[PDB]
Amino acid sequence: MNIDFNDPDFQYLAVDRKKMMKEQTAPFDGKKNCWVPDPKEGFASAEIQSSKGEEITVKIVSDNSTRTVKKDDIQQMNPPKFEKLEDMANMTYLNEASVLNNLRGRYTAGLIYTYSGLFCIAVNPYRRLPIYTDSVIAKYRGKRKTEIPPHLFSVADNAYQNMVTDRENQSCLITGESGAGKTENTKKVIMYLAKVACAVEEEEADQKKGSLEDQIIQANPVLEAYGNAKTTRNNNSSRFGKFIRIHFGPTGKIAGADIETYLLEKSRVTYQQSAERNYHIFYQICPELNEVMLITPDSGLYSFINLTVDNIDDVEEFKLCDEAFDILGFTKEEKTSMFKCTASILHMGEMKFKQRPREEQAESDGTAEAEKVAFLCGINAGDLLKALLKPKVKGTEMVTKNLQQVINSVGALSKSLYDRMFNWLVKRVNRTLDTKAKRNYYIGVLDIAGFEIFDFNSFEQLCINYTNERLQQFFNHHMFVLEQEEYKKEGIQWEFIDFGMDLQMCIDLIEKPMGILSILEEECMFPKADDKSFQDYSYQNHIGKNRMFTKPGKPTRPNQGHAHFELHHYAGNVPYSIAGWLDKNKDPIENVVSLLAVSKEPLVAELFRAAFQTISAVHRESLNKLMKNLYSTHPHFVRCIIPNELKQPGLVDAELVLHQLQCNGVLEGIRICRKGFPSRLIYSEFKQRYSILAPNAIPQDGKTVSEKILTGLQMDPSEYRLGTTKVFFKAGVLGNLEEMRDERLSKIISMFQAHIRGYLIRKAYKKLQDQRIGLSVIQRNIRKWLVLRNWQWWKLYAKVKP
Amino acid sequence: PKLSQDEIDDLKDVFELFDFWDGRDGAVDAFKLGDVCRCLGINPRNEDVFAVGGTHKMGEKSLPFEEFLPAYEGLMDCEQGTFADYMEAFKTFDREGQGFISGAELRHVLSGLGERLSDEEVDEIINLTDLQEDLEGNVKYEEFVKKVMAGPYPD
Amino acid sequence: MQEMKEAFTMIDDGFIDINDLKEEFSSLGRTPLTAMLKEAPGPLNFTMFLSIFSDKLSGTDSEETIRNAFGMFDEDATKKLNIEYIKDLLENMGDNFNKDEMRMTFKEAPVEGGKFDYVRFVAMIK
Ligand SMILES: [Ca+2]
Repeated sequence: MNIDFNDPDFQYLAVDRKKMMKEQTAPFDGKKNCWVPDPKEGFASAEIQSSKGEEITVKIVSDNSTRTVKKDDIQQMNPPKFEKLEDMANMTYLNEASVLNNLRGRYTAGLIYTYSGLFCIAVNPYRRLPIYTDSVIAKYRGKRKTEIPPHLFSVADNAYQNMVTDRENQSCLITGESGAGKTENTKKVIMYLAKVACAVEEEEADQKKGSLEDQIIQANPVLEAYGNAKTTRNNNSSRFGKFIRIHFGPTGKIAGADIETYLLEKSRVTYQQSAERNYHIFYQICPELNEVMLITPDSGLYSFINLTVDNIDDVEEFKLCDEAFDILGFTKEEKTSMFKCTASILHMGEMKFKQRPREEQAESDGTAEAEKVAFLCGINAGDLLKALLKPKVKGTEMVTKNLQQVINSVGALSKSLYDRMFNWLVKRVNRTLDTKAKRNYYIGVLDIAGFEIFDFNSFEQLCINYTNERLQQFFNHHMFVLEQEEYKKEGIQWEFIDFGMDLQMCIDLIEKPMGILSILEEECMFPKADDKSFQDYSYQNHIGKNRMFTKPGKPTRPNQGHAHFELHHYAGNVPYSIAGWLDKNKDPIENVVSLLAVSKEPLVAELFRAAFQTISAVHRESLNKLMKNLYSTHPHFVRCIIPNELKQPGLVDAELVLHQLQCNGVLEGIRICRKGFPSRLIYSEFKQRYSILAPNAIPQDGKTVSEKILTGLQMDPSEYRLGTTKVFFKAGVLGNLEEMRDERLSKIISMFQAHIRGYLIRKAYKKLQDQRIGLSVIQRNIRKWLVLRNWQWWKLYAKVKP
Repeated sequence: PKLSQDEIDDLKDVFELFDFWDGRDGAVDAFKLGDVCRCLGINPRNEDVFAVGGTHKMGEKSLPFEEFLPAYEGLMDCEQGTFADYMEAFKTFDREGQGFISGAELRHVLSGLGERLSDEEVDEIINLTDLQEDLEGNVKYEEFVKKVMAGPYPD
Repeated sequence: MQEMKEAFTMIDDGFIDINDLKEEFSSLGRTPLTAMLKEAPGPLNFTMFLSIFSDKLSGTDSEETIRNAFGMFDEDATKKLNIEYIKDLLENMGDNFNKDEMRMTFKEAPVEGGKFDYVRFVAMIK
C-alpha cells in the first residue's frame, strides 16, 4: 500500500516510540482526567469527582490535593488521539490551557514548531540542534503544511509557491517579544528563499563578497542604531516598523531588495523614562575623532538623553561599524559629515534660557551653545531665533504677534530631525542593493513591536495597541477569507460575520473621527490643556456610549490600582492613563524649515523640503501607509518564543508564553476558530475511527456510511456539517466521538469476552450433567456399601460361607 | 420477560443441575449462576450478573429457585453483542484491513481490555474452536467471531 | 439366585427361633441380645427373604458401573483422581458427605502420592 513517516527525519523531528506499537493508555478517563488551571504552573493533568455543587475535590498526578474549582476554570484536554499535533487548529477542545501542552510537549519532547491555522508558532531552544541543515532542506518544492511536518520553509516555500504561482505579492508578519531569533528566520529564511531563488553565469564569485542574506543585516547597527537596542522593560526593541521588503523579478527571479520604515519613536529622544534609555548608539559611541568635537560621554548633562548595563558595552558598536559603511553609497564626505549631525542634537538638550519675569516672552539667553550646532549643522546661532522665537508668517505680510513653545519647537525638531535623518539612512543604505531597475513585485517580511499590556499604560502603549490591534484584524479578515471560500470549496457554506470586523469596533474608537484620536489631537492647540480637561471630555460620551470602553475597574498585580480608565481590544482589556499625553503629542512644525536649508551642508538640507500639530497625526499616515500597503497582498504569520527568562534552553514558562499567545493572535485564533466549524476529516478518516458507533447500523461507500453514523447517533444537526469530501464538527464534538467510541468499544470487548464464556459453559453442559449421574452413583454406592458392612444379616453373613 | 413452558422449564432443569454441583439442597450459589444462564442460552456480562446478585466469592449468597428465577428474567435483556459489533473491535486493531490480528495482540484484548478473561480461558477457547495461527503468526479474527457465535455445537 | 438360600449350618428348633448364633459365634471373638432378632420382624422363613433382606440393595450398582462412575472424572484414563479432587467431590458436591461418612470412606481407601485409585476401591467395596 502505503503512506510515509519518519526517516530519518532525524532532526529528530522524530518519534517517541512511533506511537501505536507501544502505547499506554486508552480508556483515558475523559469525564475524569483533564486539567485544572493553577498558577505556579498554569494548568495541570488530573482526575475528577465531587459531583459537588459546586467546584470539585479531586486532582492531579504526582502531588496532590483536595482542591476547588468551578466551570470557567476546568477546561479539559484532548484524548491521546489529540496528542502533539501540528495544525493545532485540527484539535477538538480548543481551550486556552489545552493548547499549550501540545507545545510544552514539544520542548520537553524536543521540537518547537507548530501550526495554529496560519500562525507558525516556533520556539527558541537556543541550543542550535541540526534543525536548519540540508538532510532537511532538500525538498519542499511546493510541499505544503501537509507534504512536510512543521518548520517555516512552509511559510518559506509556499509563500514562495504562492509566489510565481497564484500571481501577485507576498508579505508576512513576524512576532516574538524580545527573545527567539527574529533577528533571524527573517534571517534564517532568505538563506532559504534565496537558495531557492537562484537555484532556478556570475561565476568568478568575486561578487560573493558582502554575501546576500548575511549582508543587509550588516547595516543593522547604523539602522538598529538609531536603529535600536535597549529600552527599559526589555532591552533591544528596534523601535520602528521595519519590512525587509526585498523585491521580486518578472521571471520568477529575485530582483533586488528595498526596505522602509514606519513609526520611529520620535518621542524616544525628547522625552524618556530613565532606564527608558534613548537609542543604543549615542552611548555606544561617546579616540582618533571620538571628539573631533563637542563634550563627550556620560549623561549628567547633554539632555534628550539624560546608562548601559550588562555585556552591553557600547564599545565595538563603534570602530567595529565604521567601514561596513564604506561598501555602500558614501565616501567619508557624508559618513563623516553625518555624525556631528547626530551630536548636533545633544546640544539643545542643554535646556533653558528662560522666560520673562512675567512678560509672556522668551529669552535667547544661552545661545553660547546654539552656536556650535550653528557650526556643526549649518547656518549661524543667530541665523535663527526670531523666525524660531518670534518669526513672520508669509500674500507676504510678515507677522510676529508663548515661550512655553520653543522647548516644544525643539522637542519637535530633535524629533522631526532624528526622524528625517533616519529616512536618510534608508534612502542610501539600500541604494547599494537598490538596483531599482524594477522587475515586478516581491515577498516581504514585516516587523514591529507586538502589543504590550503591563503595570502602566501611556500614550506610548496605546500606540502599539493601536498598531497590533488594527494589525490583527487584517489577519482575522484574511482568515475570514480562507474559510469564506473552503466551505465554498466544499459545497457547504454558512454565511457569518467578518470577524476581522468585530475588532473594528475598537479600531473605530480612536482612528474614528469623533473617536478619541482627534479629541486628543486638536486638544493640543487648545491653550486650556489641563489634562483633566482631556479626561472627562473623552467621556462627555464614550464611557457609557461606546460599548467597547470603560472606567478602570480595580487592582490586578503589585502596587495598588493607581490606574486611569480602561480600554479593551483583543488581548483583553488595557488600563491606559493620560497625563503628559497632550504635553507629549507634542510635535509641531519652521520658517525656512525653521532653517536647515542650504548651510551648503545638505547633510542637513536635502533632508528637509526635498503644520503645527502632533505625532498621532503623522502616525496614522504611516500606519495606514502600512495597511493600505498590506491589505493588498498575501499575509503570512509567524510567531515566536519566550520560553523562560533566564535562558535555560531546557524549556517552558507557561504564564510567560501564556502571556504572549494572549497577543500574537493565537489565543484569538482559536477564539474565532472555536466559533465556527473546526475539527475536519474526509469521510474515510471517519468511517474507520467511527464505525463501532453504529456497527449494526450499516449495510455491509464513504460519504454515505458516515451519515448513518451521524444520524444513528441523534447527533445535533447543528453540531455538524457535510461538505462534499469531508465533514466539519462543532467545537469539540470529536471529543464526544472519543468519549463514546472509547467507552462504546470496551462495551464491545466484554460483550464478546462474555459471548466466549457462555460458550465454555454451554460446552461443559453434557460433560457436566453426565458428571452428575456418575457422581450421584459413587455417593449412593459408597453408602450402599458401608450401609452393608454394618447391617448384621450381613455383618455376619458367612463368617464362613459353610 | 414472561417465560413459557418450554422456557421456564429448561431453566429449573438447569438450576437443578447446578444446585447439585454445590450440594443438592434446593438452592444455587450466586457467583455460579452467571454460569447457569450461559448454558441457558443468554450471554450476560460480569457487571450484568453482579447487578442482580452474582457475587464474586463462591459461597457468599445462594438463591433459591424463585428468588433466583427473577434475576434470570433480567439478564435476557442486557446488551447481547453482535457480528458487526464484534466484527469492529477486531478491525480497529486491523492495521491493514486485511482481516488479521497477531494472535499476540488478539490474546491481548481478550486478556487485557474490558472484562478480563481468565488466562485459563482463551487457550481453552482457542483450542476447541481451534484457532491455528498461520505463516505470519497472526489470525483472521472473522472466522472466530463466527466460530465463537456458532456455539460449541455447529451443523 | 440361591448361593443365597444357603447357610442354615452353624447358625443355631425348626427355623431357628432365637439365638440361632451366639452358641454358633463366640467360639472365636466376644459376641453382642435381642435386636439381632428384634430387627427380624419376619419371622424367619425364606419367604420375604428376597423382600426384607436384600432389596436393601436398592441403587446397589455393578462393579463395572461405579468404577465407571469414577472414570468420568479422570478420562486421561489415568485410572486415578487426585485425592483432594474426590475429597472435594464428595464432601461438597451432589448429596455431600458428612464429616463422618467421609472419615470412614477414606479409611482404607487406597492412596499414594496424593493419588486415589477408584480402580480397587470398588473391588474392596464390592
Ligand atoms: Ca446448593
